[PDB]
Parts: sequence; C-alpha cells; structure tokens
Amino acid sequence: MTKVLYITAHPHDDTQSFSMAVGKAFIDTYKEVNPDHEVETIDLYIEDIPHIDVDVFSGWGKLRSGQGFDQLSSDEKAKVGRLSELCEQFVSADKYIFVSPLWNFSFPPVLKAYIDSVAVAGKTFKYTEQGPVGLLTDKKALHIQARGGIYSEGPAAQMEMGHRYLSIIMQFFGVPSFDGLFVEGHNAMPDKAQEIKEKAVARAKDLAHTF
Amino acid sequence: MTKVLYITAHPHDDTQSFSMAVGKAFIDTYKEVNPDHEVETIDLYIEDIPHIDVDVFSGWGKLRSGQGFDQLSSDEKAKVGRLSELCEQFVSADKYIFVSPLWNFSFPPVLKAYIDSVAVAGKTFKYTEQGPVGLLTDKKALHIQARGGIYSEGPAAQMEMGHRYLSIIMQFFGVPSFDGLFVEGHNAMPDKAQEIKEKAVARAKDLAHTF
Ligand SMILES: Cc1cc2nc3c(=O)[nH]c(=O)nc-3n(C[C@H](O)[C@H](O)[C@H](O)COP(=O)(O)O)c2cc1C
Ligand SMILES: Cc1cc2nc3c(=O)[nH]c(=O)nc-3n(C[C@H](O)[C@H](O)[C@H](O)COP(=O)(O)O)c2cc1C
Repeated sequence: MTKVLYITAHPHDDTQSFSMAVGKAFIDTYKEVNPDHEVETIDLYIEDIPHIDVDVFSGWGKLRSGQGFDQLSSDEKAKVGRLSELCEQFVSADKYIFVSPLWNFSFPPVLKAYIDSVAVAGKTFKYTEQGPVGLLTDKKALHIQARGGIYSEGPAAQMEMGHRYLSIIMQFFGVPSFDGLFVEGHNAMPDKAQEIKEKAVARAKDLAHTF
Repeated sequence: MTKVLYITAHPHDDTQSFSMAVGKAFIDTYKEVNPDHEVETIDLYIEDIPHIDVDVFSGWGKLRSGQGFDQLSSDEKAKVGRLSELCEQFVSADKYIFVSPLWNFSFPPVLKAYIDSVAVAGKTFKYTEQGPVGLLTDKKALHIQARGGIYSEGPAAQMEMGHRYLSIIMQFFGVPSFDGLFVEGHNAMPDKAQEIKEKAVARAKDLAHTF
C-alpha cells in the first residue's frame, strides 16, 4: 500500500508560486500513474509544527518520556505527543516529496521546524558504536524547489543551502535516493518565465512516471 | 559611537545552555574592555519576527513601496513596518554577534526568519549589472555556536550547515570579516563538559579583548 508524503513549505499568498505549480503537476501525474498509491499532504502553513522549548527534548532526538515528562503540564505533554505524531507520520511513508521556495539561499523557517520534529532517535536515526546511523534505508525522497536566479552552475551554485541541507538530512536519515527538480532563473529572465515553468512542469511529469 | 548587536537564538529557561554561557562570557568581557561601545541585544525568543508573506515583497529583498504598499492589507502594512524596523536596526550596527545551538546540523528556525527579515535591497545588499552585491562592506561579525559533537574536523565537518549558512549570508551582505567561536564535544564526553565549557569561556574572554 505504497504511501507518499507531499510536504509543502509555502505560504498561501496572492503571488503565483512556481514551486507549487511544478509540485502540483508532479503529484497529479504521479497519482494518475499510480492510482493505488496513498498520497498524504502535509501543508506546513496549515498544520501546527511545535516550537522546540527546553521541555520537549531531553537531548538530540530524545523525546521527553521520563520523570521530567510526568512533571510537564498537559500543554507540554500535548506538544510532545504532536512531535511524536509528526515523526510517526514521516517514518510511516515510503516516499517523501518536499516543495519549497528558495528564500535567501535556503527554505522557509517552518521546513526547519518540521525537520526538527521528525529527527528522532529510534525513529529516523539511531545511536551506534560508530555514531548516528539512519533507519530510513528503504525510502526515497524528492525536492521540488523554485529559485529566482540560476543555482545549477556558476559561482551561485556554491551559495545554495536549502537543497544542500535537505540532502544532508536525507543522508543522516539513510535515505538512499534523493532527487532534485528545480524551476530556476525566471526572476533573472522574466521574458523566459513561462518557457522555464513549462519546461520544469514537463520534467516533473517525466519524473512522476518513474518515481 | 560603535554599536554592537548581540543576537541570541536560544529557547528560555535553559539553566545549562553552553552557547549562552560562552555568549555571556564574550559579551561581558567585551563591554568591560569597551565600556564606551553601545551593545544592543535582540533575543529572537523575546521579539516578534514576522512570518514572510510574499505579497509584501515586489521581488527578492524589495519591500513594497508607493502604490504597491498602499494596496496591502492592514496586517501586511504592519509586517512591512516590522521588517523595515528589523532591517534598519541590523544596518545601524558596526558589529554582529550571533549565538546559537546546533540543532540537526543547523540553527533554530527563528534565526532563518531573522535573516529573512534583514535581507533587504537598498539596506544589506543592492542589485547592479552582475546581480546582488553586499552593502555591509565596513562591518564585522562573530558566531558563538554550541555543538553536541565534533564538527571542526573529519567527515562530520562537511555536514555542519548552520555556521556554513551564516557564512554565506555574511558573504552575501559583503561583511568582509566573519569569525566562528565553537563549544563542541560536551555531549560526546559528558564528564569533559565542565572542562570543554571552561576552555571555550577562556577563548571567549580572549577574543573579546581584540574584537
Ligand atoms: C523572501 C524571499 C527571498 C528570496 N530569496 C531569493 C534568493 O536567495 N535567491 C534568488 O535567486 N531568489 C530569491 N527570491 C526569489 C525567489 O526564489 C523566487 O521568486 C521563487 O520562484 C520562489 O518560489 P515560489 O515561486 O514557489 O514562491 C526570494 C524571494 C522572496 C520572496
Ligand atoms: C533539537 C536538538 C537538535 C540537536 N542536533 C544536534 C546535531 O545535529 N548534532 C549534534 O552534534 N548535536 C545536536 N544536539 C545536541 C546539541 O547541539 C547540544 O546540546 C548543544 O550544546 C546545544 O547548545 P546549547 O547547549 O546552548 O543549548 C541537538 C540538541 C537538540 C536539543
């Protein structure tokens, strides 16, 4: 019962989103190709992602569940249960789709908050003799990212940090397959915006046949 | 005067914060050395950092102005005001000190929100024929970061993304000088903790004599 998690990190504004257009093309084609697959959406601007406070983690990837947990308010226990829920939904899926805009060489803050919620020891990684090892050894992931300028080549490619960070987390979680699909340069060459968008949508449709 | 911004990204009620300990030691010595200098604090867990709404920008770094501003919602007009306040405060300063914990190879989400607030065209960068170029050519920066693991050498150094990102942003804003001051390993060596903290505190008082 292949399950796919469509994770969007985009506010619900008037301005047209290139990343959400490519994402929509990808995910609509994917379901037409794979009608039996379950696709679950997590819209990070609609869902509540808890803030990390002193109380929710006892250390790196260690959800509070000891004597300090029992000393928590029902509010703080509810926060720990929500992080548990976010993480469980993440580990339960076979495939991950991230959709994001490039903001100041990275992604919206709430995608970091989401990563912080699902990075849990015994769930996405474990502590070994040789250090942290990922558990998600049979998953695959895709990032659909829109960028105003060109980041796939030239001096700018070294400044990209959003896809680069997601690549580091997927490595850390031991995800063996991480695809990038980029719609870029439409703010640098607005005369070519519709051609750039159409080309990325076609690429998205192609990837939806093999993902 | 010389104006120093002390920017902290740490949840409150942590009665064992390594980054804030070293931060304390660096800034307390700095004020004693330089009692004439104005030090302004921005605690990102006290102040409100607006959520980006793409509708308040006309392009990367460009806050809506004139008719574009006049057609906004009341909430949107207030956000532009707050972003312009945060950006003005950042530009006003001669020196920047960032204090953060390493969370999942990066920093708390609110520090991304703060960068998104101060990356403004005409203030921290400008466009030219070649695209964006930094405006902050006169200024100096330091990152005080706590890591529960070693990231200054080995294969792990290549997974570190929080200091690496701040380094890209300082470079983008044209800040010619960016130092890191790290407290690392106290989690890999719980008994060495009190020792590692004192070494870093030492190094902090040291740098505060010259910065
Ligand atoms: C807050 C903000 C930050 C941005 N930062 C960048 C940037 O770092 N580099 C760039 O080339 N374009 C930047 N842009 C332009 C966007 O990457 C571009 O508009 C992209 O299409 C955003 O994705 P979306 O269309 O899905 O919203 C920025 C835009 C905004 C609103
Ligand atoms: C949410 C969270 C994420 C963390 N992620 C990492 C990590 O990626 N690598 C690491 O070596 N330690 C990690 N740690 C351990 C912290 O970096 C370590 O506790 C550090 O001292 C935090 O700074 P502070 O002491 O000022 O709170 C993490 C801890 C927390 C609570």
